[PDB]
Amino acid sequence: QIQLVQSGPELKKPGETVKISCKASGYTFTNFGMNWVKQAPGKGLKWMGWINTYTGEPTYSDDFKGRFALSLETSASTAYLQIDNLKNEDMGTYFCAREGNLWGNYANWFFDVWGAGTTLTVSSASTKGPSVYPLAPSALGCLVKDYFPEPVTVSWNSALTSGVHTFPAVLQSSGLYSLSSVVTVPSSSAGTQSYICNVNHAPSNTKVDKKVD
Amino acid sequence: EVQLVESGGGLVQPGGSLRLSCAASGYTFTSYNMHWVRQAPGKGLEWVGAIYPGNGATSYNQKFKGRFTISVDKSKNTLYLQMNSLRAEDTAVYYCARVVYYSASYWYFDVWGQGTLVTVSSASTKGPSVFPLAPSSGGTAALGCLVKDYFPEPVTVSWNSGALTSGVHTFPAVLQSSGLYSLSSVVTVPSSSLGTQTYICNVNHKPSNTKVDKKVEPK
Amino acid sequence: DIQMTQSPASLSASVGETVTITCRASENIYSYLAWYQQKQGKSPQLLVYNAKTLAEGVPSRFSGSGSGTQFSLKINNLQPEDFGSYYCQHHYVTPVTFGAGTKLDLKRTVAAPSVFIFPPSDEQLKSGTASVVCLLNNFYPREAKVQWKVDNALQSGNSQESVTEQDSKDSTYSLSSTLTLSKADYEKHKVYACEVTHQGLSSPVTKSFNRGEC
Amino acid sequence: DIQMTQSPSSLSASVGDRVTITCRASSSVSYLHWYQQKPGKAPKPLIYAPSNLASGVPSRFSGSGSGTDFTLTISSLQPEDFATYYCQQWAFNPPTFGQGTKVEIKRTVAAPSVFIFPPSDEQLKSGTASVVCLLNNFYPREAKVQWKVDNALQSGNSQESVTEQDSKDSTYSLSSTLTLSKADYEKHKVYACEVTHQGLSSPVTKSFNRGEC
Repeated sequence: QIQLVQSGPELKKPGETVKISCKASGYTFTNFGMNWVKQAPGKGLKWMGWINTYTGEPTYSDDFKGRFALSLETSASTAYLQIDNLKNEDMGTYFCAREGNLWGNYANWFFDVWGAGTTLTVSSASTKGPSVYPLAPSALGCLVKDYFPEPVTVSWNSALTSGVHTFPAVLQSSGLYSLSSVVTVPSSSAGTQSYICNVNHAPSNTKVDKKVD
Repeated sequence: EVQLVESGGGLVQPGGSLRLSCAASGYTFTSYNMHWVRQAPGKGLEWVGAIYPGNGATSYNQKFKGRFTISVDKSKNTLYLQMNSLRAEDTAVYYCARVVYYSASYWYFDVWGQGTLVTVSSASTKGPSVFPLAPSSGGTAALGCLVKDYFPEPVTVSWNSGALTSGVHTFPAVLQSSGLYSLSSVVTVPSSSLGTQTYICNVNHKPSNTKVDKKVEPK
Repeated sequence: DIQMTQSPASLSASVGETVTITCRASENIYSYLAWYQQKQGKSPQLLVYNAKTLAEGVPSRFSGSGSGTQFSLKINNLQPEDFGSYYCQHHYVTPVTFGAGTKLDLKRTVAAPSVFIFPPSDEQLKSGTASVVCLLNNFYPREAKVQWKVDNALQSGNSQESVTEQDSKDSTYSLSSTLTLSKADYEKHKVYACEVTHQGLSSPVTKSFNRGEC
Repeated sequence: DIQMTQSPSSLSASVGDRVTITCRASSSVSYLHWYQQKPGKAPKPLIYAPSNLASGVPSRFSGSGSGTDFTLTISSLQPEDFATYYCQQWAFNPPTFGQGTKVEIKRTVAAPSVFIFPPSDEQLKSGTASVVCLLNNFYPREAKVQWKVDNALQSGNSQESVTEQDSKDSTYSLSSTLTLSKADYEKHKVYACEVTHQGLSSPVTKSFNRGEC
């Protein structure tokens, strides 16, 4: 039971400031250095900086100086990443990673333990909730459309783990995301039970249940 | 008695330099090889290098060849470690250890020094604030000292200048949210020895040359 | 700082076959190079460190070779759960830098897609929009051509595709294509067809429908 | 270089137990050395090849092993054997150690003695208030300390510090410092410290009312 629990996804406006947290558990926090890595659709895997957890001394990449700050609260066993004066080039997921060198401090930087990641989206547009539309046949599906930002969670009856296919979201000309979630049935006399798709878009506090007929 | 005393530890900004000293007494300095082994807190032991005082012949760890350099002043029985272009990961307790060959090929680290803490940080040196922890109404009572807000480590706390030892706990320093260290030293004493017996904590923060003596009183 | 060059960009290999990924550094990094495997959606996982040492829990079929400038990753007895991208990374000195990555596609045997077509829902059409969806279920390989015909007219620049991650079970992909026209446009045409071209079928298959409920 | 993979990372055993620590070399070596590092002190020679005991070292310590797998054996564990033990290789350049094996003493459950200390009037003058709670001579190490201020549970404003196991009675001591501003501290009456421990049938609470001597 050794893990790094991070912080919920964030939507922020340019110029604003975000502060990601990374709470460690299952080991002595101040004996391993903590790192941060940025992944952006395509590029991905850029080490930003690490912080000595005994002294609290940060060390940044040249590509992450100025408006970027490393810190920690040792009582809470938590490392913090704060980005100032945000910029949409700051879009992407920020992981917190641990160093696993127990022997010394010479090469630390192999990260044996990782946080789940925190996806940051920046922009001015405001949170738009989805509209869900049935995909009935005659191979059921739901079309969760026109939402922002990510993410959105689709399930089926909350207990239908069959041949489900929730496709990746697609950024439309609109600037909104669209998504299709399809599920394969007995492709026969399956039109006897009730088939609902549970769609939860956390940022808009919108939960819709659409029972495709 | 063979004694190795180390000095020159403390605060250094990243990119900065330091030189550590090991002072050997009680044996023939030139007759033994001297080593430097460092230990980051919470972690294991890392070998830096070694020198033969007899002729100055050195040997370094591949990972330190370049930034780290060992030297000798034979007449002063002193061994030196020169640390250049320091980085954040270099924070550690640096030990000098004597080495003895007791047979062909067979050698071991037979005598170690007390070690100095080199701490690489962008922060400034801050002296400690010392507040009393007043006792105050089983057959015993507790009292102590709060060694708050200081950087870097270490801090040494003695009770009544080394006259009081039994039942004294001096907690590990903790890095506060402020980025400054803080700790507490406590002692349990007989309740009857309150009001008649006087107690003082002696706090020494060498990195800032701070000497504070605090008389702890109940009220 | 150090640059990590990783070969190849992406590859394909069947179950059982031994695979090799190469990673070389712009400078000498002695033994200090680690390997990660990521299945995007998830955080990277450590496989090899110090060039040769395996991490905890990582299967014995993973091996790390190399020193100095040239390093290699080798996977023996390939599995379904070995799908995804792989990254190399030096842990020599600040600043750490990663590799471009290598994508691993397994090999099932050619598989036929289960093609379904979905006309716009009445409710969406009542909101003023018409999204026509085309399902391409569980198939292999990945590469697929999907063209939209409206009354035998080719649809240009109004379709969008979304390909699923390869399955950790049967190792098949799925693809969803959406033709996005307006209510006004959708009401003046009848035949709406989805033309699927795939390696695993002779003649390109087309699934279609007449406008509306019938 | 050569990795000394030491096993296990840590361990606990009762007084009188037979304790074995494993160390493993990446290459075949003839003998290893063993060192004993007591808390807040330098590593001390424990056993040197082949298995000679260093100065002051009692006869209960022995070093064995042939190819790559070696062992330190403590025949009869004593309370003052609590320490980190390091294996060392010496055949190759550079000399390398193991990451260490922390050895705890296991004794009968001991309940903590809980003391609370208000902020000193000298400190309030500085503009800050530090409330210290003390847990004295207890076993095992596991203990939970909760801060109540006017019946409100406190989070992210206190720190804990743990003493390394005593060499005589094999017990720990815990401190917790709740830290407020003179202003915020001046706004509440009752300051409570709720200690939860295994050898404590019901949680113990020490409290005071702001300035009640």
